[PDB]
Amino acid sequence: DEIDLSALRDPAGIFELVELVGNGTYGQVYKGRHVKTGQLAAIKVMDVTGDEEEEIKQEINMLKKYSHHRNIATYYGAFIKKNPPGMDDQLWLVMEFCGAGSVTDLIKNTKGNTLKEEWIAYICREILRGLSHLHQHKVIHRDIKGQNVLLTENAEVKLVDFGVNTFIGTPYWMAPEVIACDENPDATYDFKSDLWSLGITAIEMAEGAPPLCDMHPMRALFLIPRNPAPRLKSKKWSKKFQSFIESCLVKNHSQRPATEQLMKHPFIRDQPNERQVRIQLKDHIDRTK
Ligand SMILES: O[C@H]1CC[C@@H](Oc2cccc3cnc(Nc4ccc5[nH]cnc5c4)nc23)CC1
Repeated sequence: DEIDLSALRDPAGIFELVELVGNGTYGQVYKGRHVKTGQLAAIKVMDVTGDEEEEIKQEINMLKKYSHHRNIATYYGAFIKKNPPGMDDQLWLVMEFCGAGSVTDLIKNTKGNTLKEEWIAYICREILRGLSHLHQHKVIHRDIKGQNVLLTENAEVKLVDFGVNTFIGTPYWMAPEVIACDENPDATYDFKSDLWSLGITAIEMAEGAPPLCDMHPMRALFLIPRNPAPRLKSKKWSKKFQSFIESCLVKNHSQRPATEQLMKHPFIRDQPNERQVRIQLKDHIDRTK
């Protein structure tokens, strides 16, 4: 938007890098520390170059505008570490540090690598709330999966890496309308594509991995448009959970419920143990030391 990257402070003495946490949407992400308060913060480092400049301006504008929601990891600020001419400046995107890691981590730190329904129901609702916040502002998340859904040390659920030329990513969370082919040459991301990705995530939570994980990515990409919508393997799960999976995973996107419809789904509303589910989560998080 109206952002000037060269009028940004150097992170020197204001923020510093502690340890690496992982990789994100075009950039590395560190556990950072606020120098004069010792408070933790997530820091995404990106190299500022040709193409990427105006793209950087938009994510910053985006994060400033829409991250003040309780299910969106919050933007703290931005800094440029200016490097010699001819070279790429380093941009530090400073954001709220969700110390419990991703849902993917949660899954692995749970024995058998599956979560309770009550747990899954809580997380999906929170994820949806964040999605509803985004969609209202005409923002598509584009990358919903257990890796981008973070938990805080108070078991709050936050979304990261949203709304941001010839590579193909991992297919397993992609919705049929996103996969370009003969029957569908004009493939673009819809708000309802996020809702499909969420459905996959719910299985990711219920099974430790998404549908078609035991398959070559190119073959999975090929099968997703054609195969019937993925279902829960076991029949152990309640009927409301199975219905919610059916609702999320409607192959034809025109026939797929909108964000607000899924919000009203009984598997989302009927959460009497909400307060309880959160405590179970916070304890399980502490337990990890
Ligand atoms: O998971 C992905 C999520 C997207 C990327 O990093 C983030 C991007 C944006 C903001 C973030 C805030 N807090 C954390 N905190 C945090 C702590 C421990 C983790 N272990 C595994 N991911 C962990 C994320 N990460 C963030 C890369 C990691």
